[PDB]
Amino acid sequence: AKKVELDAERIETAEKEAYVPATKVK
Amino acid sequence: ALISKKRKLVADGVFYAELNEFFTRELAEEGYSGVEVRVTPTKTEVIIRATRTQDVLGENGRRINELTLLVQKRFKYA
Amino acid sequence: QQQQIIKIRITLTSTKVKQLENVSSNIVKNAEQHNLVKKGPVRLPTKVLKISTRKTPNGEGSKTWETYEMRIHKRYIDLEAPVQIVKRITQITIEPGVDVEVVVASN
Amino acid sequence: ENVWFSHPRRYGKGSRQCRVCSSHTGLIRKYGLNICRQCFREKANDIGFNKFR
Amino acid sequence: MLMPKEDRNKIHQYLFQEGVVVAKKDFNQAKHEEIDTKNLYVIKALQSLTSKGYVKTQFSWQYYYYTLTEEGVEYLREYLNLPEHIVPGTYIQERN
Amino acid sequence: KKVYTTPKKIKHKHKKVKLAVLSYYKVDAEGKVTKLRRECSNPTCGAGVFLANHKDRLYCGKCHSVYKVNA
RNA sequence: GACGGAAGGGCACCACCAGGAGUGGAGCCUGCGGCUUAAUUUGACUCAACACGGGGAAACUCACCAGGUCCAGACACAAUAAGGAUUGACAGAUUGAGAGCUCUUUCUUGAUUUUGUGGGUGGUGGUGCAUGGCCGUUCUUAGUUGGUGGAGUGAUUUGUCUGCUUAAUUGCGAUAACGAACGAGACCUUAACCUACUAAAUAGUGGUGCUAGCAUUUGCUGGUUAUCCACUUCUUAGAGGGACUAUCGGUUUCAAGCCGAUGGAAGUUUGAGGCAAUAACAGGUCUGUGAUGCCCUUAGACGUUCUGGGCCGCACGCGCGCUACACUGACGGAGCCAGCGAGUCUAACCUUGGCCGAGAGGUCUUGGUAAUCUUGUGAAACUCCGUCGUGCUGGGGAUAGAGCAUUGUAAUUAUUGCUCUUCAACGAGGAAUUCCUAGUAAGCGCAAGUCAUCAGCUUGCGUUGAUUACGUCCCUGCCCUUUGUACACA
Ligand SMILES: [Mg+2]
Ligand SMILES: [Mg+2]
Ligand SMILES: [Mg+2]
Ligand SMILES: [Mg+2]
Ligand SMILES: [Mg+2]
Ligand SMILES: [Mg+2]
Ligand SMILES: [Mg+2]
Ligand SMILES: [Mg+2]
Ligand SMILES: [Mg+2]
Ligand SMILES: [Mg+2]
Ligand SMILES: [Mg+2]
Ligand SMILES: [Mg+2]
Ligand SMILES: [Mg+2]
Ligand SMILES: [Mg+2]
Ligand SMILES: [Mg+2]
Ligand SMILES: [Mg+2]
Ligand SMILES: [Mg+2]
Ligand SMILES: [Mg+2]
Ligand SMILES: [Mg+2]
Ligand SMILES: [Mg+2]
Ligand SMILES: [Mg+2]
Ligand SMILES: [Mg+2]
Ligand SMILES: [Mg+2]
Ligand SMILES: [Mg+2]
Ligand SMILES: [Mg+2]
Ligand SMILES: [Mg+2]
Ligand SMILES: [Mg+2]
Ligand SMILES: [Mg+2]
Ligand SMILES: [Mg+2]
Ligand SMILES: [Zn+2]
Ligand SMILES: [Zn+2]
Repeated sequence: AKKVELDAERIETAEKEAYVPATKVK
Repeated sequence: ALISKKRKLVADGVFYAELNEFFTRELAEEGYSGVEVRVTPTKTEVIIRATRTQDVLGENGRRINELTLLVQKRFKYA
Repeated sequence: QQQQIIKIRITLTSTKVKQLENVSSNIVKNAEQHNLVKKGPVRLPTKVLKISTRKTPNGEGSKTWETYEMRIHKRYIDLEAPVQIVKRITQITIEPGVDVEVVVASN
Repeated sequence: ENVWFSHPRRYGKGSRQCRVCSSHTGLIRKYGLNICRQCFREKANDIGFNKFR
Repeated sequence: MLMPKEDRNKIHQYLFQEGVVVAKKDFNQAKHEEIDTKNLYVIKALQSLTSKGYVKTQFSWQYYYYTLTEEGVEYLREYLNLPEHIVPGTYIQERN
Repeated sequence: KKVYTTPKKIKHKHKKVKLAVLSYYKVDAEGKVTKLRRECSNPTCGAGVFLANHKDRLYCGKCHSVYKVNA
């Protein structure tokens, strides 16, 4: 009842493609 | 661990008092009436004595789940 | 195939001499009921925790003082037993308000 | 981040309060029970300090 | 109160999974037990959460106890954008 | 009590001057962008933060204080 | 009912008698007034304010004063605003300050804040004469009430009383009352008695080993946290027992009771407490409380924090104390004996022992979460042998100079300790006034509370241990009837 267990929902929705990273010139 | 007996038994007494307060405040519309705490191997027990326990429980166990978590997070029980 | 001796030491400490003594004596007849070897419950001098305080929250009035006490009774019973009884005897004979302590090792 | 907001509370009446009401005045410190005398009397029974003599 | 949303999330998140927060009444603690923020950020965040409903408060011996409510459940559901029927302190764990 | 002693000249807060933000990104010739206000070399400042130009001074504002770069 | 500056009875070392030991005088300690001050925070003023608010304040405490910061001003709306609502800061100036407080200069931050109104929020701000709760006082007191009956139209009264007795409305007795309940008693706790019960290397004895010293004649005096055996008198604490003013005798309505004698651990409620009815107070406490009404204040804050000062300030008045005036003594050697206690985990409490140091202390280690180690707490008065010899003396130890140490971030207005020096008043205290009846008074230290450091205070504790009553109402205080009242907010 009222499943998906938020404590582990960030662990099931832990798939990538939610960031970006690039820097460091001069 | 590693306490004195005098310090231990007094420490438990205070423990009772702080516990009995927090329920006395949090379970007033439930006719809270006092507690006892049973210290066993692997478990510490707490028996709420109220006249309206069906409201202490909460929908299939919501409210006591909060009260435990409350008592838990404060006195640093695992 | 098990069960050697361990030379146990069960200390009982509490402020409820009726429940303390009940757990204290029931142990002594749950051990010679089944033929161990032991030194009977040893009563340590009951210590008395005094607290002396004025009754008044404020300062007015004759200086009425008032002293509370909290008495601590601490027993110990030494048992020579195997692992089978001591673990049977630690789960049972629990009592809310009688702190059982079980130590081993004559060293 | 504010290096301008505190001063040693390591000892004396400023370091300790009453675990019930937070007063520093007239703390009973015996047995680590750390309760002011006015709170102790309204809790002494539940702590296990009773009146025999 | 003034604080970066960064610390707001740690509170708002942790309140959702655990459903209940505790906090000693002593600002200047500089680090909550179990949370990654200053103690002060906790108490005044929950106070803000409490004053628009969403959570009750109990004090009793210098420790706040905060009880996430039903009407609160949907709010931080929005603020954490998690979907309807995600979770709370509302799980009967396994068989206990 | 003894209200209102107060010899004069009350104190003011900070203002945080308006300063309609940087066009300090000079492009040269449509659209070679020459990027005025040299940036900062601390890995907590991902080179998007620049250095303030006072006298004897290149200051990293993103470091609330840290790391005076001297040029 | 309450009250009287009427009458009659009681009761008590917060009353006297009989005395003890004192206070009142002195030096200092400590509180209250006063004055002083930037401020010297404040409550309380007969018993029932004045070493009381556990109130021994260097910061903290903290309320006061001279100054500097911060918002930790929830939430609703509104305005502002992504072309930036707002946040922060290097160095400088500034500042007590290495506070970006403010300012110069100019990066930074991204809707968290800002401004405003409404609403709230904290406050050791006011109000104890708005309250809760608690406490103190009357009260070292003995009073409160219903059932059945009796008296009165009624409110009520009788019961609940002249006397006697008791610590007690405790009873005896008398009796239109009879028979009960609350409160007193009972009860509970502690200190006393067990060679009877159950045992104990965390308590201790006798035996034996193993072992030392002296005498030798077999003895005497010790060592040995297990080399063994046994015991529970001593210590411990469970269960019981024990006393009921017993037996006998004087006295007495020969009633409750009282007094003496024997026995007894114990016969003053066995001693000392804990608990304690109905009621009253404008008693104290909003400065213990995140107990609280209302009022005040709420960003140049009465919020809060930080820096420094103050609560200790000194012509003086009052109160609790400490130490004294010496020969029942100081001093120096030597003897050398208690009890109630406490004591360190996510930490630096209680400290043995060995060194170093005159001392205070230091340093190296160690036992203890404790009947196990500190500790036999080898405490102090005290007891013993000497020195001094009545002289402000070697009694007395104020004031003060100089040095060394500990506690703490900090010791200056000197926290404390030690050393040398300085060597005051005080030659027993006017009028006054306090406390007390047996292991009590007084003398004497100790542990605990507070406590980083500081007890001349307090709560308890044991040690040494009397004199004089064992009565009364004269003084003072309070109860009780009677009686008067036009009081009943009494
Ligand atoms: Mg005893
Ligand atoms: Mg006399
Ligand atoms: Mg005299
Ligand atoms: Mg007043
Ligand atoms: Mg200050
Ligand atoms: Mg600040
Ligand atoms: Mg506003
Ligand atoms: Mg307003
Ligand atoms: Mg208040
Ligand atoms: Mg009053
Ligand atoms: Mg009152
Ligand atoms: Mg008397
Ligand atoms: Mg009639
Ligand atoms: Mg009468
Ligand atoms: Mg015996
Ligand atoms: Mg005799
Ligand atoms: Mg008044
Ligand atoms: Mg109060
Ligand atoms: Mg003072
Ligand atoms: Mg002398
Ligand atoms: Mg001598
Ligand atoms: Mg030297
Ligand atoms: Mg150790
Ligand atoms: Mg002289
Ligand atoms: Mg004299
Ligand atoms: Mg002390
Ligand atoms: Mg004092
Ligand atoms: Mg008499
Ligand atoms: Mg009349
Ligand atoms: Zn308190
Ligand atoms: Zn930088």
